[PDB]
Amino acid sequence: LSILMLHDPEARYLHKILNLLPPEYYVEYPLWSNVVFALANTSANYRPLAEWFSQKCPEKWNTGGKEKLEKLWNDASHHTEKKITKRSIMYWAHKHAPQQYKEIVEQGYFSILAEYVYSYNGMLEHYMIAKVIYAMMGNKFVVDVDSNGKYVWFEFVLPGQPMNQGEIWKWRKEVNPDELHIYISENFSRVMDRITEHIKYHLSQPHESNILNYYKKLLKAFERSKSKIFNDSFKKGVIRQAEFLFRQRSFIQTLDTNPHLLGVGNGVLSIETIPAKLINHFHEHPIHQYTHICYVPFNPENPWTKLLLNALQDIIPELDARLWIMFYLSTAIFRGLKEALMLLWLGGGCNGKTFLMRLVAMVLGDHYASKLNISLLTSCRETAEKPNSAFMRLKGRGYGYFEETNKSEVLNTSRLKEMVNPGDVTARELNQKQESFQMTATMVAASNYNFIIDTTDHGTWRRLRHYRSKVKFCHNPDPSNPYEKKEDPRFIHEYIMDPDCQNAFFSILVYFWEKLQKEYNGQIKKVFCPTIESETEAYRKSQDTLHRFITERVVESPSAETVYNLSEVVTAYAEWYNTNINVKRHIALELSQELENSVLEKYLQWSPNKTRILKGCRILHKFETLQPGESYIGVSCEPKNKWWEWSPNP
Amino acid sequence: EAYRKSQDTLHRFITERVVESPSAETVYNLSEVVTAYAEWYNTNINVKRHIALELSQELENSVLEKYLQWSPNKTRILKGCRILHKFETLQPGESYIGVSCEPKNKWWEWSPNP
DNA sequence: TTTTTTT
Ligand SMILES: Nc1ncnc2c1ncn2[C@@H]1O[C@H](COP(=O)(O)OP(=O)(O)NP(=O)(O)O)[C@@H](O)[C@H]1O
Repeated sequence: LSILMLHDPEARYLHKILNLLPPEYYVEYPLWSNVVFALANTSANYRPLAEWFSQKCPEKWNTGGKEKLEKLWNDASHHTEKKITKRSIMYWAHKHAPQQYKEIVEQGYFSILAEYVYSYNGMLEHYMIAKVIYAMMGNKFVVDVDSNGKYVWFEFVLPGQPMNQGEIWKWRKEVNPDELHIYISENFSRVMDRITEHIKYHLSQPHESNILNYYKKLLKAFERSKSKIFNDSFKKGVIRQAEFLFRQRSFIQTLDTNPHLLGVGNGVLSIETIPAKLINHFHEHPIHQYTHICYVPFNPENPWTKLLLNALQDIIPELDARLWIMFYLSTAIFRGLKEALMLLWLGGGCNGKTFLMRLVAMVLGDHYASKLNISLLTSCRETAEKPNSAFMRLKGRGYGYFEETNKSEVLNTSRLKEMVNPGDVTARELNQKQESFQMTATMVAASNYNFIIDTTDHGTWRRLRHYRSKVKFCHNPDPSNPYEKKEDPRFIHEYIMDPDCQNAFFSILVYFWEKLQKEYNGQIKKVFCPTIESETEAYRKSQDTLHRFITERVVESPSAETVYNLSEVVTAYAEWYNTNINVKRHIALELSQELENSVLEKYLQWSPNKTRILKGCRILHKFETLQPGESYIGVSCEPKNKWWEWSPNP
Repeated sequence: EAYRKSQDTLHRFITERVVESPSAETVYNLSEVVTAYAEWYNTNINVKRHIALELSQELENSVLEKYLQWSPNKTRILKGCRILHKFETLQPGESYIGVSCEPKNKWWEWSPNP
């Protein structure tokens, strides 16, 4: 409600006096209305009755009796014979508690400025008006020192302001306090004028003995010093001195650290509790970054929401795969520690990639999502003192997507383990110091052919997920093929640029995040989808070349007198891999311990020369050459016009 | 100790590819051993470059000393001890050359003087 | 501190 508006410190000044009033006005009709009438006589702008509602009880005297007091305030605001001044309010405050009244009024802005003026004979300096400005404007601005050692200003943005779009109810960064400078030459000038009038009143008093010459000297000196408010160097010195008063010591390091708060175009979205709420009023959460998308609650009757849900049904035909992909993409709005997962999307031609992943990126914005290049995953890493500015593009963001594949790229598994696990990553920002941060990103890679996984350890395969698109988008040549559908170019040209479509998709993402938090305990491994698991299993078995070599080249041989040791089969694997993907020089010791388990452990035996003397299992080492014996060693409901709420099985 | 024994590739090469051939006239200068060990290391261990001289000193400091002798031309030679040069193909005679508590209540604290 | 140029 902002009962004490930050643009008017006299509301806070008057609220202190209303607290200072005796509690006999609390829970009573007549004198409460008398003070309301007096306060409306002094200033009728809905401020002092709001302060009455805040400090004391709003309607405890009569529930539903607000409108009677509103009508009384209206009658006070109209022409009123009686006109009670504010001096009656000061008289009542002094009557209730004189010492408390005095102690309350020493901390006001006018008393601080008047004390400075009287104690320094009208000579005003930088720290004095900096202190007054901090007293009257200290809740709207903040100062902190960044990593480079510079003092940076931050301003809280209110609805009525020349504001960049999406900045409301947040802290915006300022290289200079633009508003404070104007405030000094405007609002502060007004209070200076009030002090001038007070000095004129004290001049209008009788001469007494010698105080009148002192008063004219004070008036002359203050009139000389009053012009310094509009001087550029004086204002610069005032702002420089105000940096030590507006300073908050741990503001920048706290600035975007709550992962349950998300800056959005109409305020701050809080996903701490279900349902998620929209803070569009004053608050104390430090929020700087935001997205341009405004948060509206999820409503399927919206035409854009209906269009987007139909599009989602078009892109992914399987219901369980659609639910899993939506649950996975919903975790992109969270910027905390999440599970070590990675999704690979494979599509032949015109598919839903670059529409869905780019939609997530555009609804999250530049601060919360980013597009990443495939050189971070495929090429070998650089020496860490080089400032990799592409690796710094996932510091404080919860979503990342790769989009480029040259020709069946082979990804570096060390980079995969580095960029997926919930741990710390060390890298150097360009022209900056080497630093460590936390991995909080949900990652999706879209490919056109495939990815080659060289390793077969449990570490890289417990964090890899694979999906293949089953829908081809060919509008002109759309045959009876069910998986074949006619396309609209608008989805890539107009719908992805439309703010209403982005708002609807963000609402869908928030709804699916809440669904994941409700049905499961936010854990995505409990999402039971057989299609994704089966596709990952098939992809893993395709990438595992050990079993393919053992089933293809190694055959059962009855009564075989030939002896095949580990160097022979390692060289056979070397020539097989020469006929496979690429040259791929490897380590023979690790290949020996890797085929140590394999599936030949049943037939493998020990040698007197502490070696491996595996008998039988003659390799073909050519094409065909079939064994005359036998055997092989390698042992060779859809949603009913409704979804996004489906949960009979869970 | 087990890891240091398993990381000694020269001992493994001598055990695997060098066998005590009795009454063998096979002449094996350090260069032959260096080449054989280099292939053995690259084939069994990770392929990597080797220093011929350093390798000669390495193989020199081993059981080879027993069967390693100077030549009339002052050249290190391995008397007999035919090398396998391939899988099996070992000398049966004279066999090969390469020899072939409980926490009770709390575990954080223990015997100060075991 | 980068660009570089390490190569
Ligand atoms: N649900 C949908 N319904 C109709 N048309 C769609 C839908 N999703 C995408 N399209 C269209 O499909 C076309 C293919 O574009 P795009 O999605 O970028 O292809 P892509 O597979 O992602 N990338 P690429 O395979 O290299 O061409 C675009 O013109 C979209 O407008």
